[PDB]
Amino acid sequence: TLSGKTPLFAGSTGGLLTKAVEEEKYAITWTSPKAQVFELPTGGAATMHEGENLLYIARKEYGIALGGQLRKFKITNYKIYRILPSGETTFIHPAD
Amino acid sequence: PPYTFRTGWALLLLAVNFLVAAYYFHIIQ
Amino acid sequence: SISDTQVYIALVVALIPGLLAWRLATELYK
Amino acid sequence: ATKFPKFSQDLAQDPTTRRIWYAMAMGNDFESHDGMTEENLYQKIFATHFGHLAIIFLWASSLLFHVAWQGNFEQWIKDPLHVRPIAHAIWDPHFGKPAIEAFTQAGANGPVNIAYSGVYHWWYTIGMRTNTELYTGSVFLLLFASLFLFAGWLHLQPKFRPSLAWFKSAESRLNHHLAGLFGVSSLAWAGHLIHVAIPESRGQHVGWDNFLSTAPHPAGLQPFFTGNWGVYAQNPDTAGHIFSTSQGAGTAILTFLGGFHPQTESLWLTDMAHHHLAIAVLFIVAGHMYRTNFGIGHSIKEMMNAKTFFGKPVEGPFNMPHQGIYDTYNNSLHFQLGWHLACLGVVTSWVAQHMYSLPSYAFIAKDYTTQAALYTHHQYIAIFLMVGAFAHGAIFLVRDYDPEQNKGNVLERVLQHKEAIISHLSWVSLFLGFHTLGLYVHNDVVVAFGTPEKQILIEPVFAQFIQAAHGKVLYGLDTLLSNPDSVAYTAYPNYANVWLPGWLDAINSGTNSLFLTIGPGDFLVHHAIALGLHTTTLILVKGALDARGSKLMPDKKDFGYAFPCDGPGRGGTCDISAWDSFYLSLFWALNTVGWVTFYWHWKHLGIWQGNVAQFNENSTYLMGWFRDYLWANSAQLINGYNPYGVNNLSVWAWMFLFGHLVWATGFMFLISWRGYWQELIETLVWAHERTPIANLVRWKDKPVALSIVQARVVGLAHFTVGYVLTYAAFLIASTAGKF
Amino acid sequence: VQRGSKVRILRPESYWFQDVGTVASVDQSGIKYPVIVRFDKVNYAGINTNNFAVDELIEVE
Amino acid sequence: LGADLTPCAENPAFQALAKNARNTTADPQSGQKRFERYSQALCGPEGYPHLIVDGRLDRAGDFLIPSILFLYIAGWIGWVGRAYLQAIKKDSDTEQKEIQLDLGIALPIIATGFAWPAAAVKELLSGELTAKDSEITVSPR
Amino acid sequence: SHTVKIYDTCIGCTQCVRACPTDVLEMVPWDGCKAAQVASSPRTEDCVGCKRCETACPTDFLSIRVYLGAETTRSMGLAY
Amino acid sequence: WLRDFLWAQASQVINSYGSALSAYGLMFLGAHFVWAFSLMFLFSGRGYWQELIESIVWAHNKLKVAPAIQPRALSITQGRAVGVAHYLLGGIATTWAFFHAHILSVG
Amino acid sequence: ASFLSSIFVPVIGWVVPIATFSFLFLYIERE
Ligand code: CLA
Ligand code: CLA
Ligand code: CLA
Ligand code: CLA
Ligand code: CLA
Ligand SMILES: CC1=C(C/C=C(\C)CCC[C@H](C)CCC[C@H](C)CCCC(C)C)C(=O)c2ccccc2C1=O
Ligand SMILES: CC1=C(C/C=C(\C)CCC[C@H](C)CCC[C@H](C)CCCC(C)C)C(=O)c2ccccc2C1=O
Ligand code: SF4
Ligand code: SF4
Repeated sequence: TLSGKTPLFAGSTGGLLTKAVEEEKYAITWTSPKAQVFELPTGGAATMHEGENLLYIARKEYGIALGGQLRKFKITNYKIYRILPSGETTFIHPAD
Repeated sequence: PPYTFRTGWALLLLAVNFLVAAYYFHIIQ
Repeated sequence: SISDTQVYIALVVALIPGLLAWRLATELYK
Repeated sequence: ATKFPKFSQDLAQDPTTRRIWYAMAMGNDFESHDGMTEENLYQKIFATHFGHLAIIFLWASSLLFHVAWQGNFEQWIKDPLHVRPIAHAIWDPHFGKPAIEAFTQAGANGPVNIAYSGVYHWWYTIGMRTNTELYTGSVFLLLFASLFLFAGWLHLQPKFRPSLAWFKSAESRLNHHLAGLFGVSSLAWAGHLIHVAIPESRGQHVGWDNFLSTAPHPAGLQPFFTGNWGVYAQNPDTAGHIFSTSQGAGTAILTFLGGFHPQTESLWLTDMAHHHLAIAVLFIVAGHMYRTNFGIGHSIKEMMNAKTFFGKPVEGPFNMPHQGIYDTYNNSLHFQLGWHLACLGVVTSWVAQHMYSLPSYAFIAKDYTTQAALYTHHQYIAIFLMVGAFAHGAIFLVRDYDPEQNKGNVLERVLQHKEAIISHLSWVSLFLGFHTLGLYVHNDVVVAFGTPEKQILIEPVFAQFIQAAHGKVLYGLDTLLSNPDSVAYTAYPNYANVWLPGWLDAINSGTNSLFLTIGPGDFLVHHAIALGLHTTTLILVKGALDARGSKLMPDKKDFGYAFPCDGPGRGGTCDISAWDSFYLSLFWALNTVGWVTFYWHWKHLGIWQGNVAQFNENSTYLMGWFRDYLWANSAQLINGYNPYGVNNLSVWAWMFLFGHLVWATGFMFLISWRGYWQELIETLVWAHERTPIANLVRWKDKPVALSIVQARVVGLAHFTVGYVLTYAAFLIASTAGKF
Repeated sequence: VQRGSKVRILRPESYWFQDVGTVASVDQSGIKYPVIVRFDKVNYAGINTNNFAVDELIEVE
Repeated sequence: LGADLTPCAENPAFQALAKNARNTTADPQSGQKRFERYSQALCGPEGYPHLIVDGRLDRAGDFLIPSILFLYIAGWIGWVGRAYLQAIKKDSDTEQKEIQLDLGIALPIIATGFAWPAAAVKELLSGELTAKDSEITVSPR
Repeated sequence: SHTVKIYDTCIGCTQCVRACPTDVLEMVPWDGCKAAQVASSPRTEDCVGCKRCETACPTDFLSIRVYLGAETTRSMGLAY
Repeated sequence: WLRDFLWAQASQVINSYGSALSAYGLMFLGAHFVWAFSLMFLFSGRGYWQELIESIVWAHNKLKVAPAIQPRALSITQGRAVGVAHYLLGGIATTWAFFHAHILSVG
Repeated sequence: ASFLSSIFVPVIGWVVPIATFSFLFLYIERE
């Protein structure tokens, strides 16, 4: 499974769409040193937890654009999965 | 080289340019 | 102008290329 | 994952709406279809060419049928100089009662459209007199177009389907098409004039019933075989010949007067009969030149690959390497298509240049709006045929061109010095533009300051000469057929200038468009035309020659003909492809033909109204173009509908505004580009999945914005349609409202 | 060649085709294009150095 | 003659424009002295001088005289600008001297080049005017 | 998807791998160049045609090239 | 709006030659020019014009007038900025010269 | 027989595009 905490924001209109039910859906996990404010690629500001986090994103482009934003927080542990609607979770980032 | 075949036809065409001007300058009638 | 009869001959004769245009445009593929 | 489009699996696996649009612009592109082989290509193009050929005869039959059934052709015979022709009739339910009364015109029962295409003048010239011949020729073209629709179906069936070597037999097309398609058809039309049209020109009916009984000449084909051909040029139609009557008639069928008929102000029908007869002999002789299966004639592949001029070794014909050009023309279809559009594009404008000055149709020089439309029509047709010549010539260099087969020849040597071609083309475009715009603005400031004598006015003394070297006394140059002591005037050994007494009567009258009087206003516009031809050629040649790569982007051949860019890298590459140099040129090509048709139209509005002094004073500075032509002539047009009522110009007043709107719409696709619009559609995709009742329905194809190459097509389409419809509503109604 | 030798370029896809360069360093084993040539004018990318093969160059000094 | 060109001194249309002269400069007779010099030109039916770019030596003041006067100047604009770009190529900066003019080098180039027809033939006949085509960058064909 | 061709002229600069935002590119060891690694594109079904990878490559002319091909959902950049 | 405003009120701006409103006649035409000139920057792209300069730098390389500062086409953002500055200049100056010559005559 | 305009023009105005578009929409959206 994935088993991560969800960051603190009041919901967006970006979020996830019908593709997350139909074609595929991605998800990025990172283990944070502390709680602080970062940005969502969906739009707006949020607040990460301490320890393992989780953000269900729409495309793979979002998680690597987010992972560059996490690199200036000394967070180089982010791992994107590919969650198919049949339940098939595929580890895609990194390659190993 | 002295380009004989190029300058041979350029001087032929320029002789046509000068012949029509002779009609326009009334040199030949 | 031309008579009212002659217009209907022109319409019936025009079905002959109208049939053949449908045969050519479907022999050239879908 | 659909099965549309059939011709592409890469497009049919597209979830977006890009699948729909790229089916349309790749459908007739037969060369990029899936699995298309070489011999299957030619066999499909050949049967498609029967499809476009049969559209033309079905088109030309509706011109005959809608005139025979809804026009006033038989009422137009009685007086062609005042009876105003009729194209078709209007059935528009949306009309109001003052807009049925305004279009009930030309002596008709219902609303009719006044024909401004001049097809009554062409049918009246070639012998047709009543509404039954128009209907008979209409029904014949229904059968003659179905004879080609069946022929294209027949030549797709497997043992009736031609092989590959039949298409690449180029010496046998040139013998059959020159002798038969060009020569016999010119011979047949000379048979139509002599048997039918010239006797119909003399009040003597010759139809299908009595053409086998009646002879065109009372001599009757006995002076043909005996060699006494001068009997055919006996007593012609005199100078008092009233057309289609027996007054002042003649018996001659092949005559060589030259000049114009004195009433209709058209060419003599006996001159056209000896013309198309002489053209026919020159082409049947020309069609017996090339080598076919009869072991005789010239061979083009041996004419290209020849290296020896009478023992002297050379590089080829004219000592120029033309080897491999036979395998370059004939193997490629874009080299052929790019070539023949240049050939057809030259002659199309050449048609238009010789039909206002040399009218060949009865009473067409006095029906003004039909003559102003036929010039501007075949000029814009000649524009696209020349832009597509360079366009399909540049598809050749990307796709079909092979430098190894074409190594060392003349087409390879152009690609070496291509930076010298584009530089000297860039020079003349700037050398003309810096000094032609400079002299209009010089004349604009000088007239504005109230001292108009300081204008820089140049007489066109090099085209003054040619009109006087063709026989115009009006300038007093006194040379070369205007000098009556000249060797060219007298034809000194033989004295056989038969055409010349009739030519000098036509050119020395001020009542026709034959070699119009030119002045300093005509100097600046021909150099403005030369600005437009060398600049449109600059864009097209540079896109043709740089189509295979250059410094900013090598290997452009790997990306095909139409690709958007190569990114923002290297400073950016927006509009870099060879398609994009097609694209920029059609703004210039529409521009230049604006200049050649604003200048055509306003010189003739002085001739048709008797005011030649308005053009010659005011066409030297750019306010007189703007005021006395654009501003002053659009007063009849724009008052087509006002709060007082309507008249018959209200379509052209509506189409004029319609053209200004399609033109302005096309700017939206060109100033604004794609990435603004994909970020706008992604908010409409959001607010459709959230609306509670309207999300019962949902798209099958995901909505995406138009691609980069696509809205340069769609942007140029709204631009070009609006450019055409605006001027075509101004050309007609400013002329058909003044006469 | 050697550090300071003016060479010329024959690679057609290169920007400095038929232009005069200056060899900055030559490597020993790998890459197949082991010659660093410090050019004097810049390409569209803004750089002025590139790697070239041994047989690619024409020495002019 | 010419043609459609009577002389301006014979035209009643030109003399009608003579009676309503507008003064160019604050000179009160600048409208009048303008037309005594335009009397030798060829005014057509309108009363405006039409120039003759033919090469006729009685109409040499139209285009023959200003063409010689122009081509001496505009070639000298480009000859000086050519000789300065040859000079600053052999310097240390070579791009400072392009936007920020080396005035101590530029002014000897400007004052020298007035005999450029005596100059520009000497580079031509010695072949120093042009460059070898094996030394200029070209596009891939 | 698109097509990412990597020629043998690059130097292992790792500027193209650190610029492709869908992480198509990765470095594999290769005894040719001085840095002893070449860029490789094993995941070209994720490439969105961005041409950030062509912008960041030093070598003249470019060792990496993106050929724009058939456009599926992952290469159109559609969140829907 | 076309008949009674743009066509009918422009009869004082284009008929103003030989009078004191001559400059508004010249700025009316001169601003129609600069407006139309701006479309060369808006419609076309940068990558065409960089290719064209490469064929003009060649003829400048041949006669040894090669500039040390290399010519480049205007950038993608600048070609948009030039095309909107020349657009707004010629479109407003048309109206500037149209409002004046109409209202300095009927007022 | 000018009444044929009342029966060909509404068919080409209304019936011909409705029959064409409803064929093409079901043909392009056909797996
Ligand atoms: C004598 C025999 C003969 C004849 C009559 C033709 C005739 C034709 N062939 Mg052809 N062909 C022949 C033998 C012949 N071929 C042989 C032996 C081969 C094999 C080696 C071929 C191989 C071949 C191919 C592969 C193709 C043709 C095509 C064509 C058509 C040309 C297009 C067209 O209609 O233009 C008509 C042109 C004219 C009538 C002359 C126009 C002259 C200029 C342009 C205008 C002059 C008109 C003048 C100004 C006045 C006009 C004014 C008036 C309209 C008001 C035409 C029907 C093409 C086609 O469309 O297929 C159907 C095609 O693709 N042919
Ligand atoms: C007889 C001449 C001829 C022939 C056989 C061809 C044939 C071809 N051309 Mg070519 N071309 C021609 C003339 C010709 N062209 C001319 C005259 C030009 C200059 C304008 C061009 C410019 C040109 C370009 C630039 C390209 C081609 C391409 C092609 C190929 C595919 C065509 C295609 O995809 O159609 C698809 C058809 C369309 C998309 C039609 C859309 C445009 C229509 C006409 C707009 C009409 C507007 C509207 C209906 C007006 C309504 C008015 C109302 C509002 C009042 C095909 C080999 C393309 C290719 O890739 O070659 C392999 C290509 O890139 N041609
Ligand atoms: C009186 C007003 C006037 C004005 C304002 C201009 C303005 C201009 N002219 Mg023009 N010209 C005029 C009168 C005028 N001309 C007359 C009366 C003639 C007839 C002799 C010419 C002939 C002429 C030519 C032949 C050329 C110009 C060019 C130019 C432009 C650049 C000139 C320059 O010095 O660039 C600075 C100079 C250089 C960068 C290099 C020198 C190039 C010069 C102009 C050519 C001389 C070389 C050689 C001796 C002659 C070449 C052969 C020639 C006979 C074909 C500029 C817009 C040039 C142009 O259009 O370029 C696009 C150009 O080539 N003009
Ligand atoms: C040193 C000055 C100089 C010289 C000698 C030349 C010479 C040449 N140019 Mg070039 N050019 C120059 C500057 C120069 N150029 C500049 C600054 C530009 C940018 C505006 C251009 C833009 C240009 C184009 C677009 C074209 C040429 C072309 C040409 C050739 C034909 C002449 C012509 O058309 O003039 C063209 C002249 C102009 C377009 C305007 C002239 C530029 C200014 C007014 C003159 C420069 C004077 C200089 C700044 C003075 C510096 C003095 C120094 C001591 C500080 C010829 C090789 C043409 C060609 O390739 O033909 C084969 C061509 O198409 N050039
Ligand atoms: C392409 C040629 C063409 C065109 C554009 C027109 C145009 C017109 N016709 Mg006409 N017509 C033509 C040929 C043509 N006709 C022929 C050959 C006949 C004889 C059968 C007729 C018989 C006819 C009648 C009896 C009537 C019209 C009417 C009309 C008008 C309204 C449109 C309509 O209802 O169509 C009517 C269409 C038909 C009756 C059948 C069409 C016949 C042609 C051959 C089909 C052509 C299809 C075309 C080639 C397909 C390509 C599509 C293209 C977009 C790719 C309009 C002026 C009506 C009218 O005048 O209203 C005031 C009317 O009552 N037409
Ligand atoms: C308006 C616009 C859009 C959005 C427009 C879209 C997506 C289409 C708008 C038109 C809709 C689809 C209706 C089409 C109706 C047409 C008037 C006629 C259609 C009939 C033909 C297709 C036969 C872009 O995506 C775009 C992209 C790049 C450059 C410029 C533009 C651009 O200008
Ligand atoms: C013309 C044009 C160019 C080329 C235009 C350039 C390079 C600007 C050159 C114009 C100025 C006037 C040249 C000035 C050169 C010298 C600095 C001036 C010499 C004279 C001095 C006395 C000032 C582009 O690069 C471009 C890019 C993208 C979209 C549209 C376009 C576009 O329209
Ligand atoms: S392709 Fe470019 S980024 Fe990748 S290794 Fe080669 S030079 Fe470096
Ligand atoms: S397509 Fe280009 S920008 Fe996008 S990931 Fe691949 S290499 Fe990087």
